[PDB]
Amino acid sequence: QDSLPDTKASGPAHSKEVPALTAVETGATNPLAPSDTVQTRHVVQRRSRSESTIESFFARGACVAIIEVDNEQPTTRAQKLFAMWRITYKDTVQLRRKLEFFTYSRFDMEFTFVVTANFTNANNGHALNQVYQIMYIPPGAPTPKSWDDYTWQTSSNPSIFYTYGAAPARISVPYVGLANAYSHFYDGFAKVPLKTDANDQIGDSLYSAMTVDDFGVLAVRVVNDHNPTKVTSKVRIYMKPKHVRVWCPRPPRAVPYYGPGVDYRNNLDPLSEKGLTTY
Amino acid sequence: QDSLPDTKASGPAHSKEVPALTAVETGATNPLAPSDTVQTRHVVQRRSRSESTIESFFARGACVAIIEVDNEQPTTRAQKLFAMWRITYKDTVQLRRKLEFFTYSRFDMEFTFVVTANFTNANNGHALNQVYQIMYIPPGAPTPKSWDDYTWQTSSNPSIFYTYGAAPARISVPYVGLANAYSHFYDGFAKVPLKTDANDQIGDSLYSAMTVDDFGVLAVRVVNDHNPTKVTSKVRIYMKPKHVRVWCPRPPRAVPYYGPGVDYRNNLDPLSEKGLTTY
Amino acid sequence: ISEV
Amino acid sequence: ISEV
Amino acid sequence: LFCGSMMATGKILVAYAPPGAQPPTSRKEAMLGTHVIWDLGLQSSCTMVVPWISNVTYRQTTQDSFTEGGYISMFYQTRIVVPLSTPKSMSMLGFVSACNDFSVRLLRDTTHISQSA
Amino acid sequence: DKQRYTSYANANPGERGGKFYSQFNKDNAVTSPKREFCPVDYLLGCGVLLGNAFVYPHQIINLRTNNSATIVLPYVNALAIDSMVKHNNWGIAILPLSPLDFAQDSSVEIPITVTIAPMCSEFNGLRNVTAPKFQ
Amino acid sequence: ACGYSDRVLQLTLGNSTITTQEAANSVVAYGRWPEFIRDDEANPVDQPTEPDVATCRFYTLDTVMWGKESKGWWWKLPDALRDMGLFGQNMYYHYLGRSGYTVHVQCNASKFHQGALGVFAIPEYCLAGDSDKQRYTSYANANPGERGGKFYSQFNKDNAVTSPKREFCPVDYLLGCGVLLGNAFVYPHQIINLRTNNSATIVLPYVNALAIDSMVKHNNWGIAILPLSPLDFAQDSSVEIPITVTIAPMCSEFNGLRNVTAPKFQ
Amino acid sequence: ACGYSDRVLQLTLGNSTITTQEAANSVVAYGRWPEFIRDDEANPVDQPTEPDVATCRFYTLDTVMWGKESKGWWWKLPDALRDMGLFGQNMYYHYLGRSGYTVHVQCNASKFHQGALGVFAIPEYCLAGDSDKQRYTSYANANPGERGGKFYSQFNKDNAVTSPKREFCPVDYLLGCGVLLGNAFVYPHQIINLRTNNSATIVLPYVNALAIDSMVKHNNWGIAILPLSPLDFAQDSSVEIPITVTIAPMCSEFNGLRNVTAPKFQ
Amino acid sequence: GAQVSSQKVGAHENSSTINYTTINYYKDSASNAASKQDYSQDPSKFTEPLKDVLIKTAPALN
Amino acid sequence: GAQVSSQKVGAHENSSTINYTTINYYKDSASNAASKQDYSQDPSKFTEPLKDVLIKTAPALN
Ligand SMILES: CCOC(=O)c1ccc(OCCCC2CCN(c3ccc(C)nn3)CC2)cc1
Ligand SMILES: CCOC(=O)c1ccc(OCCCC2CCN(c3ccc(C)nn3)CC2)cc1
Ligand SMILES: *C(=O)CCCCCCCCCCCCC
Ligand SMILES: *C(=O)CCCCCCCCCCCCC
Repeated sequence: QDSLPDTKASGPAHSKEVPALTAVETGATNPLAPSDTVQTRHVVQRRSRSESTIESFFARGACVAIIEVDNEQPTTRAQKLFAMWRITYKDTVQLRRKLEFFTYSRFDMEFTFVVTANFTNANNGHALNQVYQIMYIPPGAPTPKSWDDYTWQTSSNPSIFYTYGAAPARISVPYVGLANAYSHFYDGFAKVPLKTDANDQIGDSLYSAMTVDDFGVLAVRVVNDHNPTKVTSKVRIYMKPKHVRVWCPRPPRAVPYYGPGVDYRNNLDPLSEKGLTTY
Repeated sequence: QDSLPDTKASGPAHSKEVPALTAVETGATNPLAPSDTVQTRHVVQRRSRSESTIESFFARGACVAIIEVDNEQPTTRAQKLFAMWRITYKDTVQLRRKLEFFTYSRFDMEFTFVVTANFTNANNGHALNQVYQIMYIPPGAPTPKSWDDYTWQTSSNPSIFYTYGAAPARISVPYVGLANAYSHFYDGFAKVPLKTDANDQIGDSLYSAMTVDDFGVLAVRVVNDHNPTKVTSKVRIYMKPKHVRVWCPRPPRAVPYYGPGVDYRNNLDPLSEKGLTTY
Repeated sequence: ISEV
Repeated sequence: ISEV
Repeated sequence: LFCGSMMATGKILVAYAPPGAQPPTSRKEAMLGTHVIWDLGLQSSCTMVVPWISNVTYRQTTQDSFTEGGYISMFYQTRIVVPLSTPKSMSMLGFVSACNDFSVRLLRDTTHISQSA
Repeated sequence: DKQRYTSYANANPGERGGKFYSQFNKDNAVTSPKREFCPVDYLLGCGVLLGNAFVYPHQIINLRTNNSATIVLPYVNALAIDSMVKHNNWGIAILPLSPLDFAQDSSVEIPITVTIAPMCSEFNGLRNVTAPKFQ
Repeated sequence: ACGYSDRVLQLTLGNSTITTQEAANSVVAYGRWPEFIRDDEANPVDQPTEPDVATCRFYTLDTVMWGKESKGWWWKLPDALRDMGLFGQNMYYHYLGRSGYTVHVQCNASKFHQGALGVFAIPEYCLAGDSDKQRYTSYANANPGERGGKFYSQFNKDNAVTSPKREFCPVDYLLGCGVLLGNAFVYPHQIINLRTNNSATIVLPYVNALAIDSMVKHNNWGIAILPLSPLDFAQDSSVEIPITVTIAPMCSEFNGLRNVTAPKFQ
Repeated sequence: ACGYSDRVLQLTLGNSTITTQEAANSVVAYGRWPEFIRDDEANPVDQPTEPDVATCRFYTLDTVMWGKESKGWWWKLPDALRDMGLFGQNMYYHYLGRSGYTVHVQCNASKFHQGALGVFAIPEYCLAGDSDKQRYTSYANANPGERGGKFYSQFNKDNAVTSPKREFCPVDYLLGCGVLLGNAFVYPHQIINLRTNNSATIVLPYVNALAIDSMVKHNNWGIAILPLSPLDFAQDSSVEIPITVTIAPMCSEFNGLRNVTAPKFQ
Repeated sequence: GAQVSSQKVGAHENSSTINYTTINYYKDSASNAASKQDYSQDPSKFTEPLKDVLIKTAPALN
Repeated sequence: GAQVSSQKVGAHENSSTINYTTINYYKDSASNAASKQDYSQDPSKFTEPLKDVLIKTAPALN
């Protein structure tokens, strides 16, 4: 059973006990119930808080990134025959805002990949079905310079080979943090400037940032050799935290995000105009 | 349980026991722990070596070969209507380097096949879905001379018939070595030159090589008869050792591989320049 | 089996 | 069955 | 490992400074961190353990100020002393290995090997 | 305009502390940047609404009720121990929920004094002293 | 059993470890190991600070060179350690402080060198001075810190009356204090004889007429190193070998915390 | 008890005895002592020959001199012993043979000399070669016998295409095989550091992917001796001291007897 | 290894306790689904972090 | 033939021992997955291959 407390029948009062008065200066919220200030009937309560549990609140896969990758003839100028994405929940705003009601979190992560493609140009013949390789490159590993260089051999890095038209790809990741919890907020620096430093660039760091590469990158490419005609594809990444625990609640973001930190820039006016004595 | 040993609380010392001094000439590594030379607190250790187990280190499928095969109209000059690959982990460098931390190994092998295709030319109509045949030819068996000759009948050889677009093909192979272990290194010859030999070519052999065909070949072809237009396909082969055991550790390869043996040629300068008293 |  |  | 002659003597201070301050430039500074004073003699070798002192539970294998390990330095505590007819100069060989509490995680590919097109 | 650009020396005022502002003045001088915080009061200096700051451990010093506030802080972090020179664990924010007023005197001023005690303090990784650069 | 020896020791205190392969056993002054103030010998009522590992570790002082004309070196405790990490900080933030010490003196040479150092730990080492003027050695001069002082072969009376040096004039055969050096052996000591040993290790208890006292006003122990037999090598008339003094505070405790004492050493 | 030591050993095998008064204990490769093929690991069905004392005794190879320019020496087993008495005879009369070994390396000097030898026993020591041509080192060149081979400080590619040397080109810091020498310590080893010890003693088990194999076609163990620290003495720039390698076959057994193998070494 | 639990049945058919079955297929717990049987807690650490916690009918200040 | 084993559970949901089930479908063991429950061993045969193994607080050479 998980239903909320029942309302007790409560009658008239004439007493020295005054629940209605209090002192919020204490730092405390007054524990009052309807029966403390009005006459109440007995209600056998059946409602429950099942859907507002931490797990239930986060139990939804959210779009955190759109990676675009092309499959076309390798010419000699900058192309997108492969692409890389730094893993984060911060390139998007919706899941970021939900996760940020809390300071610290701890969870396993579920990644689901939706892959769509289309023809770029009016006509040059067609394309046989494409297989996509999504490789995880953890910090330290060789990153690709080329869509078919040796790093794609993926001998120790995890890779997903996805076939177009197949059900959206899905993998699971453990809690992988260097700490006992993920910090949604870090009031500090990765380096301290010392008095004895040569230039004062040595000790400089970004405020709020921890490691430079955080959790690494996802390298995406089309394994197919190029057709005569060009195909453009988008890999959409859905993130779901599962087996979740959260600590130290925080006020929700009230103004538009301006980058990875807590910085704000404009639309600093969240609230509407309304008359003091207007319903 | 698999967690590492706990740190013991250790206090001051003034004694005839000197763990800090030793003699590496013995051939031995000094078994010291932080509590032998500094004052330590008691730490209940929970970390474990689960992911650095032999199985876990190798528990990843690595790219060992890219076979290219065409499907087009049989003309009278050298074409690729079928292709053959000698099975080895040495045409690639990543898994080779990992396997070579050890002298001898023993394992079952998992083969996963990723097949991709495309249109070669701008336009001649299109192609109906292709079925690929991957035939294993163990040493001794008749090899194909033609993409549709009698050897492809495969009555006793194992073959995989793969349909384009289907999930990547996967088979498993037992430990198949002539010895009790696979030799990652063989300091010897397959033939000895004798004093009584006619020419001195009779007794000549490649250094480090054992049998001529090692483990045979994979013959790959498109079973479809040719479309009016040409389709080019690549079969990518991923190798994973499983149920693995390894013997006699070796120093990792420090310079680029130059063929199947231990030979080196250039980039013999692995190490960076750094000052002796520079952090 | 394990029935909760 | 065989529960380890 | 001291690889000098048997007639050679000396005392060496070897040290480890946990991260956060100026990397030691003098023995005066190095003295204050974790250290061992090695006295050369019949036991040819000396071992300094660098104890796991970290803020994070796991450090990174790449370079990163946030998960940095600190500094190792060596100094003469007295000096190398030899007699006459003896080499005044000699080699010291160094060795490293993990204590039994060492572990690793997140299998990845190495930058220590590659291949061309 | 620059994100996460507040310099270490500016992020750390020591005993002196910092202040809040009623509105966002963007430090314009691009060429020689102040690399300072611009904490706006109704946004708790961090993009959220101040009225919700009450979810954080707090007290109110309402002059008709009390002289003072006493809050006991545990060590809170994603780690058991960390670098104190690189990282602050707790922030103390004092904001006037209701403005100071007295008699009819339009220029009243009363002192706020903050006294703090470290508790169950422990330290690891001893070596030479860290001397940060605050200039 | 196994292979242990009088000559081979490891001393570990805090994050610091010392090894010696050529020791001559080790001395514990007056048979007493360092210890904290017992409740029944306590006098200041305020709860003590015991910094433990942060202060009770080996601080190594600046090296001094021993050559053929070297007359001798002296140090005072706690003075030599006033500027040593958190020990010095604790010393100057409190009115009161007690501490014992492990003193480790280091001097190696070769089977062909020659010489013997007399290492003596002296309770209340009151030294003599410069002058016609009695008990006139200035605080700043009485306290050299880490640097230590030296001995002289004879008494040079600082003559300049008008602008006095207010310095000590410690004569070697008189142990710098009007007594004969040959009797200094009644004090806790060791000898570093180069054919026998690299080093001396003396463990000092807190010795005083009081359980605890002011460390900034008063030194408890004096360390005197004098060449009982001069340094010599081969035929080279200008040999020089280093003497290094490493010292560790032990069972340190402090009372009477307030603002920091900043003495004037100029 | 009585007076025994890590440093003083006697090794007796067959009619041969070795004494050493300056050893550094001794190594047993991979913790395994040599042993004969067990019935349940046996593969050739014919009754083995076990020559015992006639073959499992210490054969001493030709002495090599270590001087200031010496880059290093290598040997292969069973190859270094192909011409050693009845061991070599048994090796060449049979298709198959297994054997473990006690390797004893000898190098004494004086308390005033200086230098350190790295002695490494390597399973399957595949060395690198001369050429553009891969895996082309000729059998006769791969097998120097007793003579052994040497290391070089750098890779000299044998250029003469037309009439190739088909020789190894073992570079020292790459352990002659494309890996870094500093890691050779994962292999069973000892160090002869002249201030510590006269010699190294390593006991080798038979290591192979098979219980028994052809000794004429295949070497099981490689012995690599490299100067980790160069030889030095007094001020003499041209010092030279002898290195002597003595090896004993152990638990030797042979299968497949027929007419004698006579390889061509020209 | 089949785990059997009860459903909190909302709209009931015209037909009592209904069950659902679960089996974990993978070795790594991260691979697992979410159980969604979650335990609730007191708001006290946020709503009343007082050193002396007081009963609502008495004066908050006294 | 169902084999039931325990998961080493890292991040725990707000809900104890969790299990996973395994069944081999094929006759050939080579066809099987990797169990990944692996036993560890002593480094001794590599770190200390000495004939006379000595205790760390005693002299290595004596
Ligand atoms: C502040 C930024 O975002 C986060 O803090 C945050 C965001 C995501 C997160 O999830 C874990 C990130 C690392 C994962 C990312 C995805 N991984 C993989 C691994 C293999 C494949 C094929 N695909 N994905 C493996 C590691 C953990 C924390
Ligand atoms: C030095 C070279 O590489 C190796 O030593 C090494 C490399 C691979 C290896 O795996 C076993 C090789 C033989 C296998 C290869 C794949 N096999 C098959 C069999 C049937 C099919 C359809 N596909 N593959 C059957 C036999 C065993 C050893
Ligand atoms: C506990 O689970 C024992 C009962 C097993 C019942 C049949 C399981 C059917 C599914 C097989 C799962 C294999 C998962 C890798
Ligand atoms: C042991 O496995 C007995 C219990 C079997 C439970 C049902 C198995 C369901 C899967 C059938 C597997 C057939 C594999 C060839």
